[PDB]
Amino acid sequence: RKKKNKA
Amino acid sequence: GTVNWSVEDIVKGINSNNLESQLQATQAARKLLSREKQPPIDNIIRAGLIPKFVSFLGKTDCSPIQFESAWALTNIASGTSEQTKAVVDGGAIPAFISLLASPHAHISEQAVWALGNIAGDGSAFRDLVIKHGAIDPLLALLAVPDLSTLACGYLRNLTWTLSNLCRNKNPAPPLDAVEQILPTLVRLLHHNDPEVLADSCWAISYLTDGPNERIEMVVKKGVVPQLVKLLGATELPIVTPALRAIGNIVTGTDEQTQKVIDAGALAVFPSLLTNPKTNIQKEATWTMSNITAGRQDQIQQVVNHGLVPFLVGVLSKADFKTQKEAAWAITNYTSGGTVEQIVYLVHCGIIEPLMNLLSAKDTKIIQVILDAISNIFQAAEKLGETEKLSIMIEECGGLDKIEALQRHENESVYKASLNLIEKY
Repeated sequence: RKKKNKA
Repeated sequence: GTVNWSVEDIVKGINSNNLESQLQATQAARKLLSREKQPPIDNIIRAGLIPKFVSFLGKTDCSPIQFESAWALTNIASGTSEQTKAVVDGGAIPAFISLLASPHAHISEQAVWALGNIAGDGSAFRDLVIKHGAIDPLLALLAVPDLSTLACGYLRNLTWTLSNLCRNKNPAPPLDAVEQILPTLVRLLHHNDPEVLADSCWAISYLTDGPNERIEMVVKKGVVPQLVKLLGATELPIVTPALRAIGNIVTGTDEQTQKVIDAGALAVFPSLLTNPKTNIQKEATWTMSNITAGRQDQIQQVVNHGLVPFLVGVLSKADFKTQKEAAWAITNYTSGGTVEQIVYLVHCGIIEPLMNLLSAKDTKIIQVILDAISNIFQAAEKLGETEKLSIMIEECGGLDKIEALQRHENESVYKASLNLIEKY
């Protein structure tokens, strides 16, 4: 939601 | 090649001063940090690697290490508040802002993403990102004649990061930052990509979640009709933030609510008030409750759009939170409405579901329903039709529940119930 991991 | 390195080997590579060795180890760290099962963020932090990644951000002469360290730091900053803080403490913010203008699109996209994570931590880091001057280069990335020429992932990431700059309260974002961002937001709200639309509506919903002056900043840009259009969309990730924005807007003045009505919003509510997703129904009913707290002409437009039977329906059968919002809508209606409007509400069948809700274990909804019924009784007094209403209440089992509410824990509940049976 607020933060996004880049996989 | 660079797959499943140990943190020890990564440290050994980064602490050589062979630039290629450092790049290899940095990519190994990036791959470690981009695995789905428990990426060892805290191990990377404890090894002291963040200042090295941050310094790699400035190596203009070797674009790959810029990219790999930007990605690694992005994933560290995506974690807990303490992990994001470790990224910020390393001086990452100005270095990422510097990368925003890089000639390599994947590098500047990575910087956009990282700044999105940092700003998304909360108000303090959001405002710190703003103070370091991120807004101008971010918006400059979108200063093109047609947004469709930008890569879709790039545009989505920019929209998401802008929405995070629009997010959070206590305090809300700085007024001048909101003013600077809003025109680009308005343009993104007209783009054709569903994810861009969803994140733009989210940004607008954040900006309208506050006092009437914030709502006014948004409403003056003329976005309400586009919000209504998106309220009619088929994609739930678009309808949800669009509906939240519309509800926020109708928490404002009667004139802002009127702008929502003029744009045609009420014609969407037959669908929204029967929507199979519980949260849509709840938020649509809350929006309706804030519309029925408006003027009598606005209540009348609610009537004309045929929405009172839908309120009766939601009161009769819905998730309990939605039913509470419906009770609020009814009490607002009865407190603000004319006598003929309250008569019409009774003729649509509000009394029996209103009574049935009096057997709930929620004290606030009991108070709300009792206030609504006393308002209805007041209108009936003006018409001299009070005992027809009392017979209607008694034939559906309402008098039993109101009389039982006399022996109730809450003092206000007992007082209102005793008043009702003493008077009628």
